[PDB]
Amino acid sequence: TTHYSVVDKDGNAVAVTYTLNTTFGTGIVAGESGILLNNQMDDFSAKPGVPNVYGLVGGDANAVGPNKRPLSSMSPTIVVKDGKTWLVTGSPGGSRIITTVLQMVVNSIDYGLNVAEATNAPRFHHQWLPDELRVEKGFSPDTLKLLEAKGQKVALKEAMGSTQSIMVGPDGELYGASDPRSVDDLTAGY
Amino acid sequence: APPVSYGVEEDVFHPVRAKQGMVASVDATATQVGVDILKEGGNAVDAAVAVGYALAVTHPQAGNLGGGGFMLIRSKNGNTTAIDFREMAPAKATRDMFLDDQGNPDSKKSLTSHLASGTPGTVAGFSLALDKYGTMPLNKVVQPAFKLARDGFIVNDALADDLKTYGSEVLPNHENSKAIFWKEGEPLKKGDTLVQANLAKSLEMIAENGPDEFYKGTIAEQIAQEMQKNGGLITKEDLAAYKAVERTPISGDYRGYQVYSMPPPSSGGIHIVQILNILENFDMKKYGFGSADAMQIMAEAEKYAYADRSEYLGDPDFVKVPWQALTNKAYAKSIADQIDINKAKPSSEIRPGKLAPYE
Ligand SMILES: *C(=O)CC[C@H](N)C(=O)O
Repeated sequence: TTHYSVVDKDGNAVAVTYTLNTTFGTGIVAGESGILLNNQMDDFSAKPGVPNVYGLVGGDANAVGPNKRPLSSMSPTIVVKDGKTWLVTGSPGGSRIITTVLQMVVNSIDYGLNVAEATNAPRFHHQWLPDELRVEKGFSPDTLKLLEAKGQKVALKEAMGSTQSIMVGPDGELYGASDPRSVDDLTAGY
Repeated sequence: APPVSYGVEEDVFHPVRAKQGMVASVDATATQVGVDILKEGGNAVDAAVAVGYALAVTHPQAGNLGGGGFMLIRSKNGNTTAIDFREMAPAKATRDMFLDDQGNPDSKKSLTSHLASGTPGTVAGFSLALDKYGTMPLNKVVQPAFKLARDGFIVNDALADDLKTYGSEVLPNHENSKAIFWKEGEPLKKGDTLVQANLAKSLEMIAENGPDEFYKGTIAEQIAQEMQKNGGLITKEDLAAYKAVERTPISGDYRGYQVYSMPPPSSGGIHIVQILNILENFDMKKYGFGSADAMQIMAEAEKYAYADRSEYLGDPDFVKVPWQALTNKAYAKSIADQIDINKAKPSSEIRPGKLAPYE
């Protein structure tokens, strides 16, 4: 999955998240078209109670069915402040997309972090099942100790997501930030 | 909520600044393609589509023509809408298609076999958006990607690393894929030039004939044959029947800020709004980033959301999603009241919520 954001001179905004699902999808190119084919079918619940590649589970609602669109977690998002487009964001990450984007919103609104600060800040995540509070490096040992004492099952794992965001000032100035988690990414304007 | 910060000189992390237009993406080349489109007079949608086609060439890991996704569009005038171009399961797909003879899911079938694919929606979605909200013709926004495929580009660290790490597991196992991404028996390395002649032809035909080339033309034929010859399900009928769908965004209000995101078939919008509704009951600013309490509150709130996700979320054209109840502030309040800042509740004690009183 990959996400990108765009804001033009007129103030129009677009947030796009699209994917083949896993990296390179099935790895299958469709004949001589040069087009790689997605493995999005894994987003359906294959059987009630059995997790898919992201540890997500389902039942009837997300069961496989003809012509049905498998449930996604993709969240291209736009936040409005004082009636104007203010934050344009999104990110890849399968089940973690929801929490990654949530943190971008909380970091911006509650913690008053600029878009770059919010982007570079560490992330944590809990998806009910499995029952573990996943964290990236970056949190204080003192803080993790308190969380474990509260009963959280802290698990240090690999970096999560790749936010590509744009914050819009009320005066029209654009502020952007590419995730440090993705080498070779870029946010640029004119 | 406290005052916002767009960034100052004293900060550790500094945002990129621009006065006119801006593009943020996972790939430098694609980002520059988008910026160039804006400079040429295209609007946000024009640039977004151009970036989407460019990534389909420079970021084969996820950028694509053979997958699907979502687009959120907000006009300068406030009009906010969502474009659903999520893949549709083939007409021949069945509930237990991924179960083995013993009735247990086979992840190989749903991840690496020809049965793992849904009918691609990206081309349809981009055209729906470009035609209605863009200003440039498709051939114009496809041209940058076309040239990158035809003339090639230099493989960077990101692509080289992904080809080696993730590509090695699937790409060399298919002749046509290996012929494009592998070289001299190994994945393309940093510094190598990646030319994609077939993809260039596909792009050229789409630019010339429109999205119909993908869903009814030569490309559709190529996909159908790939499936028919290798136990796949996508047929010409599936491709001809695919449609991107414009849907109403899911949204909420968090401390006076309005948040807009994707509605079903995505669960993103609903759960982000639901969780924010829960958090709104706490003074998050007071706890602060990286505090055990803030993390405790959010981790707990997240549990209830994902539990609900497992039961109530699905394609809205097939199942009725109780989105009103899930994004109801009273429901969120009932959840917030269950959160003990000093003691986490095991997931085993958390089940999908009872939405009746909120419907
Ligand atoms: C990449 O983050 C895609 C995750 C999954 N296929 C979905 O949520 O759509």
